This record gives sequence, C-alpha cells and structure tokens, in this order.
Amino acid sequence: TSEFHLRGDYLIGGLFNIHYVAAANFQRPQAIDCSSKLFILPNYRRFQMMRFSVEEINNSSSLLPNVSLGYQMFDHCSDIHSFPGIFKLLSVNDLIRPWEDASTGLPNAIGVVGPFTSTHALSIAPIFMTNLFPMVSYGCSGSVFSKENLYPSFLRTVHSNKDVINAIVGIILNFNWRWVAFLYSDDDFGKDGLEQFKNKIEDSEICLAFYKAINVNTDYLQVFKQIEEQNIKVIVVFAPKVYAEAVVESAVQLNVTNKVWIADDGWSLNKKLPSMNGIQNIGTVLGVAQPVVTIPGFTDFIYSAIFCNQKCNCSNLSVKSLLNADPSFSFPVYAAVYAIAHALHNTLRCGSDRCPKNITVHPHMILEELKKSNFTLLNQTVQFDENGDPKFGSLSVVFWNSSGNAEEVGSYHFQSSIHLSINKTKIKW
Amino acid sequence: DIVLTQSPASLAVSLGQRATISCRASESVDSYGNSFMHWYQQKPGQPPILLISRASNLESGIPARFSGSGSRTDFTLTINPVEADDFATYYCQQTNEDPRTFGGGTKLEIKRADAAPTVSIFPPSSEQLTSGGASVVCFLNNFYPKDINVKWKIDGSERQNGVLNSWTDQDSKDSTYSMSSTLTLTKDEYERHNSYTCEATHKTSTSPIVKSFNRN
Amino acid sequence: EVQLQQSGPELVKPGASMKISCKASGYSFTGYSMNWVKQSHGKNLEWIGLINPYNGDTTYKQKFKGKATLTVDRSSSTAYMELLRLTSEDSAVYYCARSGRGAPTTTTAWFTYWGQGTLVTVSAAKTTPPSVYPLAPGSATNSMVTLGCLVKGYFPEPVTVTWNSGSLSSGVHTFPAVLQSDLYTLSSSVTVPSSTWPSETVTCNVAHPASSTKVDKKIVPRD
Amino acid sequence: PNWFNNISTDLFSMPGDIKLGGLFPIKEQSNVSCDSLNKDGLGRALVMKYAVEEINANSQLLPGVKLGYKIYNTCRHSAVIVRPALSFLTEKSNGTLSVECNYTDYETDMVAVIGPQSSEMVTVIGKLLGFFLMPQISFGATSDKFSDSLVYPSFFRTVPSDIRQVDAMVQLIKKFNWNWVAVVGSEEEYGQQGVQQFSKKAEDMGVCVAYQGLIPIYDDPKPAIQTIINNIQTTEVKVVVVFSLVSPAVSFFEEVIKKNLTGVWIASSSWAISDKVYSLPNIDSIGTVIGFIDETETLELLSPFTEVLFKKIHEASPTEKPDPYNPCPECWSLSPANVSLVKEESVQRTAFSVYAAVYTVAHALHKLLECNSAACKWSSSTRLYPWKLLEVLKEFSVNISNTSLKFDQNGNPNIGYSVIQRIWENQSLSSVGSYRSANLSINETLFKWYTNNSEKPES
Ligand SMILES: *[C@@H]1O[C@H](CO)[C@@H](O)[C@H](O)[C@H]1NC(C)=O
Ligand SMILES: *[C@@H]1O[C@H](CO)[C@@H](O)[C@H](O)[C@H]1NC(C)=O
Ligand SMILES: *[C@@H]1O[C@H](CO)[C@@H](O)[C@H](O)[C@H]1NC(C)=O
Ligand SMILES: *[C@@H]1O[C@H](CO)[C@@H](O)[C@H](O)[C@H]1NC(C)=O
Ligand SMILES: *[C@@H]1O[C@H](CO)[C@@H](O)[C@H](O)[C@H]1NC(C)=O
Ligand SMILES: *[C@@H]1O[C@H](CO)[C@@H](O)[C@H](O)[C@H]1NC(C)=O
Ligand SMILES: *[C@@H]1O[C@H](CO)[C@@H](O)[C@H](O)[C@H]1NC(C)=O
Ligand SMILES: *[C@@H]1O[C@H](CO)[C@@H](O)[C@H](O)[C@H]1NC(C)=O
Ligand SMILES: *[C@@H]1O[C@H](CO)[C@@H](O)[C@H](O)[C@H]1NC(C)=O
Ligand SMILES: *[C@@H]1O[C@H](CO)[C@@H](O)[C@H](O)[C@H]1NC(C)=O
Ligand SMILES: *[C@@H]1O[C@H](CO)[C@@H](O)[C@H](O)[C@H]1NC(C)=O
Ligand SMILES: *[C@@H]1O[C@H](CO)[C@@H](O)[C@H](O)[C@H]1NC(C)=O
Ligand SMILES: [Cl-]
Ligand code: NA
Repeated sequence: TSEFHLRGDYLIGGLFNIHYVAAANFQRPQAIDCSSKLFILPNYRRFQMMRFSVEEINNSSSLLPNVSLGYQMFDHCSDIHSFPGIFKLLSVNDLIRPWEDASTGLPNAIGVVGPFTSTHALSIAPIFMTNLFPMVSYGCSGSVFSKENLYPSFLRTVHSNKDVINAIVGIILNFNWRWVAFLYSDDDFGKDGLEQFKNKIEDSEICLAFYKAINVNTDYLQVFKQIEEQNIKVIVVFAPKVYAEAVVESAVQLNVTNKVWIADDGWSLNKKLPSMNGIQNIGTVLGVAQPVVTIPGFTDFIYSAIFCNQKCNCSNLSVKSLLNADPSFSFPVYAAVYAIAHALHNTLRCGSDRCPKNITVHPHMILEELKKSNFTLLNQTVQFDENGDPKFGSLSVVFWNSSGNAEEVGSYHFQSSIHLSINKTKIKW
Repeated sequence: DIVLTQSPASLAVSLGQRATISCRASESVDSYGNSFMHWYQQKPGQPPILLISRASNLESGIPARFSGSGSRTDFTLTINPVEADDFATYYCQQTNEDPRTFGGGTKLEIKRADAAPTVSIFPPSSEQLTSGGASVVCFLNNFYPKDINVKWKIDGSERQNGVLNSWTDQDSKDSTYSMSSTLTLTKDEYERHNSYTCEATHKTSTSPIVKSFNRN
Repeated sequence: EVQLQQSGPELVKPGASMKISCKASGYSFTGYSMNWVKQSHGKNLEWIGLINPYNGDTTYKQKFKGKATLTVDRSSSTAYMELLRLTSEDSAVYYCARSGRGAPTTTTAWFTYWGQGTLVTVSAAKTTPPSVYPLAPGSATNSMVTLGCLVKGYFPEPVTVTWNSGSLSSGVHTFPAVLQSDLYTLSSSVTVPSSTWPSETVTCNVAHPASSTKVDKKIVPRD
Repeated sequence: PNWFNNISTDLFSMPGDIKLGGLFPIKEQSNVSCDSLNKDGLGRALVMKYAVEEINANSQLLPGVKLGYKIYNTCRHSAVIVRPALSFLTEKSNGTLSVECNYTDYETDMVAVIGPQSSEMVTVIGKLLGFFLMPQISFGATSDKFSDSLVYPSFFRTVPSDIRQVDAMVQLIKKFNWNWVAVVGSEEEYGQQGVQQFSKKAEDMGVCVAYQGLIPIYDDPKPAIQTIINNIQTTEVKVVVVFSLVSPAVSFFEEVIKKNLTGVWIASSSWAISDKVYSLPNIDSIGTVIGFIDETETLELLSPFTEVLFKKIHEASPTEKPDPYNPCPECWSLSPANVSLVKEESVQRTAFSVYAAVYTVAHALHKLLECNSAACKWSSSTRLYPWKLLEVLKEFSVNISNTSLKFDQNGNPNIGYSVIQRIWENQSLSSVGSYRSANLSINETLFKWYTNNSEKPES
C-alpha cells in the first residue's frame, strides 16, 4: 500500500508539500522528484492530520454510515510542477476533457483539501473554479481568495492575511515604538501581507521606515545595516518557515541586537528558532499565533503510523519530533476534511444509520452543501461566510520566553472596542 | 525634566526684516538620529500652530519665510522676511523625553513708524446715569509704539482713582495698538463737576493730546 | 480634514469637578495619541498627559497625576479630560492636541492638530448678564467719527461684540475685559465716515452666552 | 497582392500541419455571459489571421509546412480562458489530455500560444503552460511579474515590460520639472503593478508621490473614484498618472469631468489611444493628456487584406456551420462595411505586436525544422514537442519587416515607446517623442498646453 493513497467509495484530494526546494530552471515538461529534497516536519504533521481525520470519519457509523472516504494525496514541492497530481484529481478516465460540463461528468475526486500556500493555490485554483470543483484550503491566507467572483468554489479553514495583519498592528499600537521595519517573503503570501500592512497603518502614528522582499538571494548584511542606520527597533517578519529561519539565523550571525521581533502565525510557533544558539542576543520575540487546539486521538494515531509526488522517503523518523512539531493549522486541516465529509453526507441525504444509493454526486453539489456548512466539531462551530472565509478560529499573542516556549500573553478580539489585549507583565524584555 | 530657555523674551522687527529667536535646552534633545525640538506659533485667543518639527522640517502649509536649525541643546527659529501678521508668541517644545516641556515663549512685535493716537472722549450715557453709575470713556486708537500715558483731569484737577486701562493686541494690518481708559464714578460725584478731560502723552509729541467735554 | 472640537467655556465652583470633551473627526481615532495641554493666564504652555485611544493607556506629567483623568470613548471618537477638586489655580485654557505621524516613539511625537481650547473659570462668584450703554460723540465734525458701546458688569467670560451684526468690520477695536469685583467690563469702538452717521444706522450687538442674553444698542447723537 | 485571392474565409480556425493556439479578448461581459463585442480584440485576432495566411503564401518561409491555428475568446475571465488553454494541450491524435508525470514525449495539438492580451489572464494560464514548457508569446500583457523565467518559464512578449514604461513616465515628469504627482491604477494585475512600479521609480528619482489609489473593476467603482478624486483635489497635484485598463479609466474620467477638474494627465498604453475615453462628452475640458504607447510599425497590408477577406465572408455567408464556444457568433455577417475594425487607431498602432508574435514563432519553427528556402526537414510523421521549440526561442533574434526583434533572458523584447499627446481640436494624436533603451527623447517645443494662457502648467 501507501500513505498517499486510500481506496474508498468517494475520494478526497489532498494537496500538501512536505519537501522544500528552491525554484530552478528545468528543461523537460515533467514532475519533480520531491522525495530527495528537504523534509518539512510540520507540513508532514498536517499531512498526517488529514489521514487521521479521514480514518476517524471512516470509523464513525453516524457520519457517512457505510460510505467510505478515500483519498489521493500529493507532495508538491513545486507549485509549477504540481499539475500532474491536479489532473489526476480532475480526470474522468485518467483523461482530461477541457470542454466537459460541470454538471454531467464525474471526476475522480469529489473535492480537495489544500493546498497549504497561496502560491500553490494561485497556480492551480482557476482549473478547479471552472467546473466549481470545491477546494477547502487549510492554509491559504491571501486576501484575493476572499473574492467570490474570482474563486467561486474556493473555501478555507484559516483566516485571511487581513486578520493577522490587524493583530500585528494591534501589538505595535499597544507599545511605544512607532518606526517599524517590515520584512516579507518575496512571494504572493508576503506581498499581500505588505499591502495589507501599508493599508492598515496609513492613517496612524505607525511609520513604515523600511521594508524589504526576502528571497533566496537576500543579502542579510545589507538589510540589517539599513535597519540599524535608520535606528529601527521593531522588526515585523511576515514570511514562511524557510525565510523566517533565514532572517533570524542571519540576525544571530550578524550580531543584530536589542530588537523587538514580531512573527506572523506562520513562524511564531516555529520549533527550531526558540532554542537555537544565540537566539537570546537578537532581543525579544513576540508574535501572533494560532492557539494550540487539542486533537484527541492524534498522538495515538501518530505512534501507529511511523505515481509522481507520492513518496515520503522519510522512514527513519522520530515519533517524538513529529509529535512536538509546530502544530499550527491542525484544526484547519481537521475541519477541512470534516466539512467535505459533512457536505457529502448531506448531499447523499444520509440519515442516522444508512445512506441512500440512488444519488449521483457531482463536485458542484458538494460545493453547495459546503457553503452552508453548519456543524459542531470539538466544541467549535464550523461555518463559512459569503466569501468562503471561516467563522471560527482565534488568534493569540505570544512571547518567546526563557524556557524556549511560546507563552500566551494576550489575544486578538475580532469584534470588540479594544481589538487586542496583552498582559504586559508576562513579557520579559 | 528638560528646561527650555528662550531668548530674547521679546523683540520688535520691522516689516521685511529678519527675526531670529533661539531656544536652549538644559540637556540634549537628540535621539534616533534626530533632534526633537519643535516650533509653534500662537496668536492671542487661538491654539498654537506647529511651524517646524524636528529642528528644521517645515510643516506643509507653513510659509518658507519660517525655518529652523540646531541640534543637541541649541536651536534657532528664523523668520525672514517678517510680515505684518507674524505678530505672535513663539514657543519651542522638546519631545525627546517625558514629560514634554515648552519654553516660556518669545513675543514677536511688528516694528513700524511711530504713530500718534487718535483720542475720543465720551460722557456717561443717560441710561447709565439712572442706575447711579457714571463711566467716562476715552479711546486712544491706532498709535505706535504701545508705551503711553493717559491722565484724567476734572475741573482742571488730576484724578487717579477709579481709572481702568485696557490695550488691544497689535493690529494685524497696520501694526498699531489701541487703548481704552475708563473713569468710573458714582452718578453723584459725576454731577459734582463740570469739565472732564482725557489727556494722552505719547513719544510722537511733546504736547499732550487733550479731549474734553463739559457736563452741561 | 481633521477636526478636534472641544466643549465650550465653563464656570465651575471651587472644590467641584468637571469633564472637558474633545471630539475627533476626519481620521482613524485609535491611530494617534491624544494629548492635553494647559495654558494659564501667564501663557506658559504645559503638557498634562496623553492617552492611547486604542487601548486607553495613559501617561501623565507628575504634577497632574490625581488632578487630571484622561479617558476615551471609542464609540463616539471623543477624548475626555476630567479635572478634579478645582482650585482657582486650575483656571486656564485647556487644549487637546493630536500626535502627528513620523516620530520614532509615542514619546517623541509632536502636535499637528489642536482643539480650539476650553476656557475654565474656577470662581465662587455668580453668573451676571451685561449692561450695554451707547457711546455717542458728545456734542463736538472731522471727516471720520468714532462711536462705541460700553459692556459693563458681566460674569464670567466670554462676551462677543459686533457692529451692525457683522457688516462693520474695519476700524473696529474691541478691548479685552478688565475684572473688578468678580465682574467684567469692556468697551468696543468703531470709526465710521462722518457722512455715514447719524445718517445710516450703527448698532452694536453684544452676546453673553453664559446668560443667553443678546442685546443691541443703536448709537444715537446727543441732545 | 495576388495571394489575397486564395485566402480562406475561416477566421478562428485554420487547418494545418503545425498549429498555434490563439487567445484574444473577443467578447466580454457588459459590466458567465460574454455578450459584448470587443472591437480591439476582434481586430487583433484578424491580424493573426493575416499573419498566418501571409506565412502560408510565402513560398520560402515554411516551404513544405502548412501553419494553421485555433483561436478562442478569453472573455478576460479566468473560467472562460482555462478551457481553451487546456484544449491546446490535448494529444494531437486524440483530442484528450492524458494524465502523466512526464510529458517529454507527448505531442500536443498546438506547438505554441499567441496571447492572451491581458496580464490578469496570463496569471491564470502562465504556470500551466510553463509546466508544459509551451512557448507563450503575448502581444499585449505588459506586467513585470512575467519577467521572471523561474516563475514564468515559457513566456515571451512582443511588447515591453511596464517597468520600462513607468521609467519613461518618471523621466518625462523630471524633464518638465514636476515634483508633486498622484498616480491612479485599476485594481488588477496591470494597474496594481503599474502603480507599485511607478511609485518605486518616482522615489528613486526624487519625485514625491502625493497620493496613490486603485479603481475597483468588480464592485461598483464610483465610491472609490470619489475618494480618489477628493484626494487629488486636497493634495493639489496638477499631474496625475493614470495606469489603467480602459473601462475603469472611462469610469474615472466620467467623474473627472463631472467635477470639472483640470490638469495634466499621463496615460499608460492601455487607454492612451482609446476611443472610449476620447469620445466621452466634455473630455476635452480635462486639460492636457500625454500618453505612452508601444513603438510599432504600421502594417499597410492589413487593411487591404481585410477588405478582401470581408468580401469573401459576405460571399460564403449563406453557408451554415454550427458551437457553444464560438469566439464571435455575429461575425458571420461581416461585409466590407466592417473593415473599420482594422482601420481603428487603437488596432492599427498595436497590430504589429500580434503580427510579430506570429512571425517569431514561424521563424523559430523554420529554424527548428532545419529549413532552408526550398524544403524543411519535415513530414507527416514528424513529432513536434513544444519544449523543443522553446529551446529555440530562448534569446531569439529575428528581423520582421523593418524591425530587428531581440528577446532577452526574461522574454522581454527590445521594443520601446512613442510619446504622444491628445490634440483636442481635430480629434488626433501627435508625436512628441520616443523612449528607446533607457533613453527618453522628447521635444518640449512640440507640446501643446491646454491651459488658460496655453503655457506649461505649474512647477
Ligand atoms: C531520500 O532522500 C535523500 C536526500 O535526503 C536521498 O539521498 C536518497 O536518495 C533518498 N532515498 C530514496 C530511497 O529515494
Ligand atoms: C479506527 O479504528 C481502528 C480499529 O478498527 C483503530 O485501530 C484506530 O485507531 C481508529 N482510528 C481513528 C483515527 O480513530
Ligand atoms: C454497505 O455498502 C456496501 C457497498 O456500498 C454494500 O455492499 C453493503 O450491502 C452495505 N451494507 C448494509 C448493511 O447495507
Ligand atoms: C557586536 O555585538 C554587540 C552586542 O552588544 C554590539 O553592541 C556591537 O556593536 C557588535 N559589533 C559589531 C561590529 O557589529
Ligand atoms: C446552525 O445550526 C444550529 C443547530 O441546528 C441552528 O440552531 C442554527 O440556527 C444554525 N445557525 C445558522 C447561522 O444557520
Ligand atoms: C514559559 O511558557 C511556558 C508555556 O506557557 C511555561 O511552561 C513556562 O512556565 C514559562 N517559563 C517562564 C520562565 O516563564
Ligand atoms: C500577568 O502576568 C503575570 C506573569 O508574569 C501573572 O502572574 C499575572 O497573573 C497576570 N495578570 C493577569 C491579570 O492575568
Ligand atoms: C521522461 O521521458 C523522457 C523521454 O522518454 C526520458 O528521456 C526521461 O528520462 C524521462 N524522465 C524521467 C524523470 O524518467
Ligand atoms: C459590422 O457592421 C454592421 C452594420 O453597421 C454591424 O451591425 C455589425 O455588428 C458590425 N460587425 C462587427 C463585427 O462589429
Ligand atoms: C537579420 O538581422 C540582422 C541584424 O539586425 C540584419 O543585419 C540582417 O540583414 C537580417 N538578416 C535577414 C536574413 O533578415
Ligand atoms: C491637427 O492639428 C494639429 C495642431 O494642433 C496639427 O499639427 C495636425 O497636423 C492636425 N492633425 C491632422 C490629422 O491633420
Ligand atoms: C523641436 O521642435 C521645434 C519646433 O518644431 C524645432 O524648432 C526644433 O528644431 C526641434 N528640436 C530638436 C532638438 O529636434
Ligand atoms: Cl485576454
Ligand atoms: Na463513516
């Protein structure tokens, strides 16, 4: 068998990226061998969270009774080389027919969970939107996906960049520093972050004194030299794991000192940086974070676990390292699967102990139910607004404390007069 | 607390000429590669208006006639050329450390040609005579400079008791001052005399300017 | 554009308390500190403190701790300063002023926008309307003639004076009041062409808001 | 010329041994129903027809090989454009797209793509075509985003990147000593990138950008347009750069006129020669309009060719041949009374961009098939893989008519700009200068200032 494939009455696509590789020119039109590249522990954890969710639903005799959920999952380390997997999900015979109707025609899968990053989604989503094939992303935070008319069958189980940027602005307004540097990844995620940041601070006392696109070619000596010359104390770093690590590692090496760092929720629960040698010297690290949401049964599931782009090559893996990895986006994966599973259940007009078998399921039928999702899950209420954004999930403020943990020191109030509160006593500057 | 001392406390500068005003801080007001001294203009009865921030940055809206310079503890505001509506008090302010403090201000007067006052005297109105009060009013209008002496004379005899004097601020068009002098009596004491005289002495002449009425 | 609108003049008894307001409009209210400034009759400017309207954090100059209390109401975009246990020493003009944009810290911000200021009179004495007498040239001509009216015995400030309800602007001198026995007196003069009086009328319109008294006096020659 | 006599009446589909895909904004939404004819787009599509008929007539260019194509409407809409883009990738023998991990030996139905026109549309299909390493040559999409081959692996264009147009604009603004400007863009890829590029360059050259705002293209744009104009008035700028697609530009300038604003307006190439803006009532009252358009040759054979074609279409018009994805249903009624489509200024001055994209591919193929003037190393068993053609297009040099076209490593052409000005009195465009390499060359004396005293505004 394989981790990446599970047969079932209905299939869910799973789009993950559990290896990392920098973009490179290529000379042939062919998939990349992602299994020989850099392993990403926390992404593999979210990969397992989907496998766990499906298995849990298949163990249930009340949700989808006697109707099994299968999946085809992929490790797309390159968004541009992800199309073979995407075609597989959308094909009706290991064939794609470009003019095929949204109604008549039964694709391999009924919907797809993922992908993780905005870049991955932008490359592929239009092909899915065409026949209203539902995508429920567990990670995509680009604000442009809130535009229904551009992304009619795209939903997500995480917050948009606007929410996190509001929280970050909230953190800054709570203290006294008003010059700010903004280091953002040179990609769709980071650039949307920068625009939202500029928009939010424009009519405020906050001055954006320096900003810079972070990419593989970044000369960090000059970045920090420019920051230091402008006497900037607050540095926002809006960037995924690889770029956030490069920034912070470089700062340690270049003797950057006495700063106030602010992380987005993509690296404020990073597990490598808080115990890295010399981390203490760069100053204080604050962040917006996803609260740790406990997923009962997952620990047990993990002990018991350990076509192109369906190979892990991760066999000598420490169960403990995987368990303790950045658990961000966990409930978003879990809810994304459950949302599709409920949508199928209701589309089949399943009852309590059996589902009818006279109903033919089309992806756009799954979409209609998904949009009116309304169900409880680990005591949260899963729903999406008109734009397909989640109406669940909160954000908290964290401070990297002396024992290497991301201590909760505050929370972000989506709807209240003081939008962000912080117990300032907990922060040891 | 940073103490700011301005100098001079006041100055008079002719139309078209240069006004120099300085501000000295008891400690440096530098940090973040900047000097946090600002200059504000205030006209009587109005909120202060910001001219210059961070020693030398001219705020938008503010004429190029204003400019600042300095760092650490010594700062200067230059008004050049001075225009008629620049009469005001100018304040420095440091924002380098809590608490923010201001200098005691420098009062800029517009200098112009000496002008004699125009003197008018008014008897008590009948309406006030009824209520038992008698105010005799003398206007000494549009003179320069502001220094002036008014004496009241009743039946040829001088009186100092009961006189209240009030001065306007400098006119923004012609840069002169005006002054009122009010002699308040009882109706009774008022009717005890005939001639009432208001007498203005000003540097524009060695002869007093004299206005009288007879009560009858 | 940005406006800061402070509440009107107030007379208040010694020992009482009072709350001044400053309504902000035309910008994002929680984005900037609101400062408060005191100016006594001697005209020294004095920073009272500031409030972060985003969260309500306050910072005070030491001598105003326990004398002044800054608050905001985010739902109405309004900052407030409450002055406690007033002495005659608290008689002053109080300003609100918004921090600008460009300083490295909330500490270093300068003041780019100001309210119009609120005059606070702390007196035990009582509100008293003005008497208004005409000042007519007493039986004396030249090319231009000077008239006036005397505004006597009012309390507290302020009084406004106009001539012909505004049409007479130039050649007007309105003198600052003088305080006597807990009562204010001022006068206003107006100089008009000899040919335009007593021909065309000249009246002075006084207003004392503190007693809502509004009065006219047309100036009539003497005989 | 004679070969005009043997042209086929097929607009959007021509049979051939080797075929190109074409993507043109032929019919659009009024404001998924694509019912509004886009005459510029239909006009550009006709240029491709002309280029291909001409290439086939040329006995020495692809001697043994017949070039054909399929052209589809994009509707400038992502759902609409995806289907033809995939159709280009179907197996040549099958009509279907195989699911594979390796397409090295996979013979697509088309060997290269012409278009699409708009940058938003390139962001929809660019990475899909880039995976297949299928050459894509746009005649219209100018966003600098496409200048990165690590992101857009097979993208070329016959029009320069907007990173150069904003540099032309900032150089003009410096030359006239304007230092306080506003910049307005349409809220989508083209306008967004144009505003950002402009703001960065203006700052580099010490130009203070007073205000910066975007015109919505989806939601009703009037509220934001009012906000935008309010800021322009309060900042008191007398120079505004409008880096915008036509429809938002139209909406913007409608309001500019209503509020009777006057100033200097700097037009990006998308509306600078647009009849839609210039025919608005009282547009002539907004002042001075200085525009930047692609520096192009005129195709003097395009109009004559189109007269002949529209004749032949009138002749064959009693025939019937039905299609849910007809690029242009009403085009069956084309008579010579519709040649106006290619006589239109906006088409005449951009036609060469389409023509150069088609010819670039033809010459690249001629080279790939080891052709000389007599024969090509080609037969009915030859297998053409787009990735092989791509290998040839990399850094391609070719002479087309009087133009020596060179593509750099980014897929960008060595093509510059003409600077023009709208002359209100005789509804015309005059040439006030050029931009070539990184050199702006204008003649200040040639400029007319629609100001009170006809002097150049402000300082
Ligand atoms: C697994 O990845 C490593 C690189 O980390 C590579 O050297 C090795 O060949 C891969 N193993 C397999 C079985 O593919
Ligand atoms: C599902 O049931 C099996 C036993 O049938 C159990 O071993 C497994 O742990 C359960 N899985 C989940 C995800 O609950
Ligand atoms: C459950 O479904 C399976 C296949 O879908 C079928 O074989 C079986 O009869 C069903 N079981 C019951 C109890 O209905
Ligand atoms: C080295 O590190 C210290 C840390 O306090 C810093 O102050 C100092 O300026 C650094 N030196 C250089 C050359 O960066
Ligand atoms: C969601 O479901 C609950 C429980 O049935 C129901 O009471 C509630 O009305 C629903 N909420 C919405 C917003 O539809
Ligand atoms: C740091 O935070 C963690 C997690 O909240 C907690 O276990 C620990 O007590 C904290 N350590 C210190 C020194 O505050
Ligand atoms: C704030 O933080 C400290 C720990 O540093 C904690 O002891 C205290 O309980 C917290 N205060 C509140 C009000 O929660
Ligand atoms: C893909 O196919 C080509 C041609 O058949 C072959 O040369 C190449 O090695 C294949 N790619 C891989 C990754 O095996
Ligand atoms: C050509 O002209 C006719 C008559 O003016 C018009 O109705 C028709 O729509 C035109 N065709 C096109 C393609 O614009
Ligand atoms: C091609 O281009 C070169 C350089 O521009 C030119 O000199 C030459 O004449 C051209 N050759 C042909 C065959 O068109
Ligand atoms: C229109 O008028 C301009 C002068 O403003 C002139 O130079 C130009 O030749 C005229 N246009 C045409 C097409 O004749
Ligand atoms: C610019 O145009 C003017 C007016 O036509 C003409 O006098 C001059 O020769 C031209 N200058 C240059 C440098 O070509
Ligand atoms: Cl297009
Ligand atoms: Na089940």
